[PDB]
Amino acid sequence: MRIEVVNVSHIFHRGTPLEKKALENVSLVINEGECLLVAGNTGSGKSTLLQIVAGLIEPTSGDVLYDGERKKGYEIRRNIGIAFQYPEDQFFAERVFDEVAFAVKNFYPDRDPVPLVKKAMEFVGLDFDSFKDRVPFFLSGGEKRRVAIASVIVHEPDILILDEPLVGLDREGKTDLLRIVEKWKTLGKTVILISHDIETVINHVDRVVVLEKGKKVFDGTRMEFLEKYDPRFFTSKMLVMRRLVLKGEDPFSMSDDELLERV
Amino acid sequence: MRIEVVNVSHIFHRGTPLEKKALENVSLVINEGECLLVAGNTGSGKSTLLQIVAGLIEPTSGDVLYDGERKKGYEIRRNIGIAFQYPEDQFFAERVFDEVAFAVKNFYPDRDPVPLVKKAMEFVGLDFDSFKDRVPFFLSGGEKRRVAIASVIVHEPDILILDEPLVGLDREGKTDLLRIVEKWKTLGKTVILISHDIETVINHVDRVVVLEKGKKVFDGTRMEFLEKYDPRFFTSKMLVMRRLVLKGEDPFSMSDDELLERVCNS
Amino acid sequence: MRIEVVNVSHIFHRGTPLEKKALENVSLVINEGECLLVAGNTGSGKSTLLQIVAGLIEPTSGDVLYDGERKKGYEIRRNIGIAFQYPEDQFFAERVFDEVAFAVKNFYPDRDPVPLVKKAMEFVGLDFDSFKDRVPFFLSGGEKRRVAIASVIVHEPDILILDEPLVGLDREGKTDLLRIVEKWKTLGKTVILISHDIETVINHVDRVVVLEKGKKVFDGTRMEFLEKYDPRFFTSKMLVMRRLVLKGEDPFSMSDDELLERV
Amino acid sequence: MRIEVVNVSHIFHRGTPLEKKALENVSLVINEGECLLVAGNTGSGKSTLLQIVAGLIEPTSGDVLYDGERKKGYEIRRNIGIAFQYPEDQFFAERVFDEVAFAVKNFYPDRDPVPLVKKAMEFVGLDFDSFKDRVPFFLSGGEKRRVAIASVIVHEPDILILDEPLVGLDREGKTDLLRIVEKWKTLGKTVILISHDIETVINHVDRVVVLEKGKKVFDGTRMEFLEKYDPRFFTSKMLVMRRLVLKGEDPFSMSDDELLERVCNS
Amino acid sequence: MRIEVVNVSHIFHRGTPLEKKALENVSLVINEGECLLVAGNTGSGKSTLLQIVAGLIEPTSGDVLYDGERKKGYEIRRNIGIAFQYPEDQFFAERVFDEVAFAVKNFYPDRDPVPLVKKAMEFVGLDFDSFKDRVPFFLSGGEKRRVAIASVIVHEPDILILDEPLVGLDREGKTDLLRIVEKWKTLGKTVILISHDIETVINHVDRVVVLEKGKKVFDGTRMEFLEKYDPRFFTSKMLVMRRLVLKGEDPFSMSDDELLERV
Amino acid sequence: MRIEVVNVSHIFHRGTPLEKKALENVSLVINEGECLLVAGNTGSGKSTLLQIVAGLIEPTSGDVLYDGERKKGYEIRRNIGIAFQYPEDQFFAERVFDEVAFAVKNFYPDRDPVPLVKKAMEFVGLDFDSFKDRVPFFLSGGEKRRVAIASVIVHEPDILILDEPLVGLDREGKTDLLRIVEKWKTLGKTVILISHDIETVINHVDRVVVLEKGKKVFDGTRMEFLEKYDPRFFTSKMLVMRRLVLKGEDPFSMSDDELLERV
Amino acid sequence: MRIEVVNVSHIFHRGTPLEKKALENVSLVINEGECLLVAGNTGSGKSTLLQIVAGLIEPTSGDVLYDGERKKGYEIRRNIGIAFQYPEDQFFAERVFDEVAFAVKNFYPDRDPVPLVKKAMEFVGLDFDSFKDRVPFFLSGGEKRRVAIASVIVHEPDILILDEPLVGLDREGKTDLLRIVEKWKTLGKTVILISHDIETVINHVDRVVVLEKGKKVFDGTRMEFLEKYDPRFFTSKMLVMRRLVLKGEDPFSMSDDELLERVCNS
Repeated sequence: MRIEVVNVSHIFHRGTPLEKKALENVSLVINEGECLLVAGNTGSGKSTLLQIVAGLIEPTSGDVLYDGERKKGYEIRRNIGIAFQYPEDQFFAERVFDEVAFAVKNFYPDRDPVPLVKKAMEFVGLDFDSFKDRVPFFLSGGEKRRVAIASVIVHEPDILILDEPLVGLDREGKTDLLRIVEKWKTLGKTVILISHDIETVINHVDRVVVLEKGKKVFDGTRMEFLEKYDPRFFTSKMLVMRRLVLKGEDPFSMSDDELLERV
Repeated sequence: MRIEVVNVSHIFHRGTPLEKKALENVSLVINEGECLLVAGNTGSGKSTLLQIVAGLIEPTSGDVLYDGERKKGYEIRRNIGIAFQYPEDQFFAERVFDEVAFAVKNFYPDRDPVPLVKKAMEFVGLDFDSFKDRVPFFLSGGEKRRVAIASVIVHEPDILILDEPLVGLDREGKTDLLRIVEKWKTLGKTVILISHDIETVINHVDRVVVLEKGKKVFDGTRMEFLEKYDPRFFTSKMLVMRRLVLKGEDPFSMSDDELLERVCNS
Repeated sequence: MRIEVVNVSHIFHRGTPLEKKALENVSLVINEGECLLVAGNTGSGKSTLLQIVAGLIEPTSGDVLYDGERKKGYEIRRNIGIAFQYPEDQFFAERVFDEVAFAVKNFYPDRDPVPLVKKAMEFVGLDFDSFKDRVPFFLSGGEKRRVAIASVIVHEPDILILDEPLVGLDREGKTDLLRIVEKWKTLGKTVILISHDIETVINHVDRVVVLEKGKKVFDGTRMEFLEKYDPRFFTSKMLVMRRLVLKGEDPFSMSDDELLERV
Repeated sequence: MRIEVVNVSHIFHRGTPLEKKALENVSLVINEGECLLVAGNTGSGKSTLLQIVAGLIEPTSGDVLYDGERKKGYEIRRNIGIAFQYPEDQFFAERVFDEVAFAVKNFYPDRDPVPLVKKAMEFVGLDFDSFKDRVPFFLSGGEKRRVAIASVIVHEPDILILDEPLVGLDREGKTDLLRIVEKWKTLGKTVILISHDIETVINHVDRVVVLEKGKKVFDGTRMEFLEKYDPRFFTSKMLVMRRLVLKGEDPFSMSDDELLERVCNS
Repeated sequence: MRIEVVNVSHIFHRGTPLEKKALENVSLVINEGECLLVAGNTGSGKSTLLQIVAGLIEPTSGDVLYDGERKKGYEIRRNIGIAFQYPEDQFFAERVFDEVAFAVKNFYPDRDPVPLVKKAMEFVGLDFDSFKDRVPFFLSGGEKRRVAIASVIVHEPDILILDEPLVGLDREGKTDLLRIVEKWKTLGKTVILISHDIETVINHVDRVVVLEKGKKVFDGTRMEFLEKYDPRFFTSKMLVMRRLVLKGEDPFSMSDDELLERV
Repeated sequence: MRIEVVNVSHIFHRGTPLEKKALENVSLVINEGECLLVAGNTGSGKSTLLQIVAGLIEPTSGDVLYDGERKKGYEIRRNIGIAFQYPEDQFFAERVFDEVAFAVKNFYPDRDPVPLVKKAMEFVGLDFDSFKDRVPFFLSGGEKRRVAIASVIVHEPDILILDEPLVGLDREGKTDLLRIVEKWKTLGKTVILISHDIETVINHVDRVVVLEKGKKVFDGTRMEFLEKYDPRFFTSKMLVMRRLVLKGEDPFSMSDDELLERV
Repeated sequence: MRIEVVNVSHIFHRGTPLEKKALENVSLVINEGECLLVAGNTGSGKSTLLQIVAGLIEPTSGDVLYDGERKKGYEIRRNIGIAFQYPEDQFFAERVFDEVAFAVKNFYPDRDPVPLVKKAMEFVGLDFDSFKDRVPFFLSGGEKRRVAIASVIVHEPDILILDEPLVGLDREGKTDLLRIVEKWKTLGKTVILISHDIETVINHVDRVVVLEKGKKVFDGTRMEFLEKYDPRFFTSKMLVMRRLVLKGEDPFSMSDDELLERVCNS
């Protein structure tokens, strides 16, 4: 599903004394099968933006086009998978099977859940018979995170939207979660993420958009990002990737031999 | 629309102890497309003059000709969009669209106001979709001023009059205001600005008229103004610009430092 | 202009924590040339209602039809004359002429104001040459009130809307103001009023609508009103008019011989 | 404090075309403790009279004696608490305590205002703890009026003057207002009410003075008033009360139906 | 009266969803008889600050000390004269005398107003008998402005506080108004002002405080101000005064011979 | 602990546009060891009231006295046990022991939890070794409810406050929960409850207070309540208990022989 | 307070299919004043270990000695302030003062909590007067975290344990958090940090302990850690720091570029 944000503004509680501006005149396109990072500081409004693309928020101004068509939230919702941070903390079910199955039973009650579940559990690396009857709460932290992700791809959305999927995760969790994201991209599906951890995620993304106080201030590929975006708050290794990039090579292929201070 | 003011005088509250002669024998020509600044002290008659030109006040004596013809005010109101000071104080509407759209409905009672509304908003630098459902009360100072201008020009009068358009606005407000003035001019239409303070609008006009106690004391170009008008109340920057309008050198735009370096290398 | 309110609700600041309900499911019709009193206690929402009919407020739900057509505020505004209490306190002008002329110069800049002004001043009982150059502020209280009214009928609306025109007025003021209202009705134009002083105004009205906590609870003629509405807060003479009415006579014709305790 | 008004006249804007004689040769006595209603049309001079009595306006001619003595206004201001119409429109404070407390600090600059503030609030029926940190802007119409009264009487003047105290208030507002008047009277202190409409305050006063175009035309008791004053503008209820003040029968309180049954069983 | 602001913060509507931060940890002292300019952009909070010193706003945190004592608003109010912009637009009275007299009659009903009025009118340059009976509204713009100022010094506050006294004024008005301010300072009384027109007013001030998003970012003399403060938004002549100052001379004494590009 | 509410008012968001009145001038006393029902309709403010007594809300006006002393929330909090409806839905722990122990470990970290836990579990009818290691989530509905109650009496408050403890409970749950309340009263401790189910709970209470739009409108014993309070919304059997009471007998002792229509 | 952990093992949910051995035979010494980072994967047992040390969990086997003595948890709770992850989620109060003050009242039931509250607020960098009447719900993420810390240390325990103190915070939040850690250390008191990610806290500690699946696999200094611990999961920056901890050169502070230039000029 092609996504296009066209001149979107958002103001919470528009026309009241508690009116708060979140986004201003934001436009951008996400081609089917792109992985996009949306970044920015404190109150950039990026989370509002993801929620607007997800159809959870009707923006005060502008539109999101879906395959070149305008669409209400309720209309495209079945096509979106969205998770927030610590999604395990929203587990409702006593068996893994029901936790995974919830979205298809809710979104497509007239499709057989069993095969959609099997397939989501397998894609995420959870053996169907070995997990389907377990209590989600007593899964290991890794297994839980896999269940959470299975439960937002089970209905086969065109778009996977992850708001801070990495917060609270150790290096092993991150690697596995970002592995599942690679397989999603391999299917030709779209993924959109916010993550404070720009350094970990840039290796898995095609484009970066940066918001700043509700405004789009950068929109380009990951190459253009480290080459051109303000490097003020770049980590050590991002800054090494930058020099490298700053006319030269593609540091994203490289593996920690990366030290090309070889001048 | 050519405007010519012919021997206009005006008096308020005649015969009473409140009597004030606002204007005395003022004559003035304004040609299609001119950028004119009208200046002088508070109470020099400057606003009252443009209220008359606009057709809001019928003058005590003398006449305004419009394309050479005598007209009662209401006959030419349509040709002239006039914004008073703080024109935003006149809002009635709960959204930007309705306020601007209001100004369409008399002249075009059967026409769908959207296209005109959208050109007026866009003219004053207010993205249509972004502002059309904004509640005017909740806008910034500069955006309010612009919505008020939009509703003055929505029907596309030939002439725009702004009474002290810069007042109360911050830095970006002003730049946005002056951007409206530059556009109107680019279109070849007449714009008149009324301001006591010349320094911050002289760079955006072609000529300057000055009123003192109801009388015209200067009427010339901005170059003529800096050369010949009583310099006694010129700001410091005005005195530099003038210092170097003597014997030649056009001070306008140039640049600010490019101004000073060039003065007493005289 | 026929006015019809169809299932109107209004909630201020809808969808925020400071959302306040003003009207609920209010419907009513005002035929051209009717004088209508809208009554009710503290927070009935009647003032919201008048403002909704005047097009000053877009109601959250339902519609007002104008000659059987739906109309935005901006569209019918030139057709409405509305004043609030102490309208003299909003005089802006130095001469009566400009105070009266303001609405036509604003609403119909391409119509000659002079004759519209003459005619509004005469209708209200203000000699054109004797008042047109006076300072509105130093008019007598009576003359001021006449100027105020001239300034909301000058553009010849179909609808005159008076929110509490009587507050702050002495008996002489009331009589004169209600005199002007009689002449307005005589033209076949519509008038809508709220006034705490139900007893004074009922003599000048055709119908009464009562709101109560945002709801329409009465809608009928002035005869039906004293006959059928809750008489709890009826003044002495209203209550005498009621008995009289309570199968019997029309006490509105009568003049203080009215004491038909003649049993 | 005994008040006696002696041959007072007053003119605004003399010599000008705005000239208005507000008062003409008015004489009036007000004894300690009296409940007085001053009535007449808007522009009869009624407010201007009590502004003079209060010491706010120095009159054109004649004098007000206070306990028999001549005093300049500022010499007796302290003795007289006067509330203008909508006295709540004068609030400056962000809480009920501070507004009322303000009125203590001049007269008692070194005294802790709490006790007086608390008596004034309590006097006007505003539980102290309940209202002291209330933001006056957010109060009801009747409660605002009462906070404004509280700040007028906080220092305990001998005389209270209320200009049209009932205006704009609902049913319970009025009852609360009139409760203040009854208390002040129970204390034996002078209260004067200024109102064009007699019917809704006559039951709460002892006497009625009427002004017409700056002149006193009636000065008597409420019983005398219903009997002898020009009846032409009496409300219907006033006409019943009067009908039965003829040949005897005191109409006051009585009861409302207990009024009618008793009229033409005459 | 010594004024000291000690660690003042202000948050409007503290502890609600419409809580808005105005000031943070602002401290400063104003010695008796100083003229102080408070400057800053859009939403610096300077107007909140003046209102806090005036006792009109109880700040959420910190205190203002008056002669080294903490004081509620109601306690120091008689000692403050404060005007806002276009103060003539708040004239209530029919004669100049009553307009001027209002504050003393309100603040000190037991002091004779007549001499306090005479003296305020004379200080401002308004002949007592020539103006006391005039209608304030029909005074000339200059005379009006003089009346306004007379009406906030009549009660003889220790502190004069002017919020944007210069907006809407022509050069002649400015000069006269700033003349009255010189005479106030000459009495040894304190004046505090905000004015967008830093260039006009700096010639009349001793110190400048700059706020920026609720924070004090500059506090010093007028000399230190042009020498040290960010000159980004300095006018032409301020910038000339700066160079001059930037180790060198006192450009505030000088009169437009000032062009010491004499190198 | 004697509890006294003295002239309490509460207004949420006092002094802002979203200010909402909850309570007005409410006074009442609860003697140590009383069981009190607080009743009232929709927006009576009773839940605000309980929260005020619990010290969770500082009331805008008035005070709550604790043993005749005024006390901040933080000061009396260790002395209060409060639960809301469906308290099991707030279980955080993996073992019953930790769920029960939480309040004492938080409130009195320097007292041995083990015996306080044993004792709370036994009082509620939960065998220590048979439940202490179970997973609270897989307890039966009855057992869960017992755990919840154990966890708010473990620290031995003087005051037990139950906001709607009965919602969602079947007859068996109700009887058991109200059994535990009887044992609490038997200790001489205070209990305060709100419960829509006035008919079930009246049998277990000493006094009833009724709020109505923020005002106290009834305050008396359970006998006085059915005898004197508005019986409009009394259930069938309450209304039978009333007649009975209406000079006569004590229907609370009786057991469904209660049908004394025996005339 | 010296802490020594002796052969501690711990098991949850024994005998059940939910059984998990959290800890296996862990021994550890922590001396007065040490800055210790405890690391390892989620589920390595790191939090459960410090919950035991803190006295919240009685361990399955082995013992913690406190100054050499056996103590039940509740006997030493007072000595150890432990903040769990997102300790702000535990707020009950409507203002910052009450929340922090709550933590005073058990230990000092008769003492006025102000002085302690004020030191705790000030310790965590929250100006007392500025925050004491702040409604905790409305604070920023970093300020909330700090109020929660303040209420953990208000009674001044000898030992502070922070479970993942940096989580969810922005850039300035982190700097403010780490400033608390540096202060506690300057005072000579023991601080232990529990974090899976070493890179962003290693510069603020003296030693590192690593747990894997309930077992201690490393216990040494930060210098020893970079040298000797399994390097396979070291971030790039950690690999540089380590590259140059080989044969000498202390990588800590130094500076970030001052790091790289110095690596393969090896």
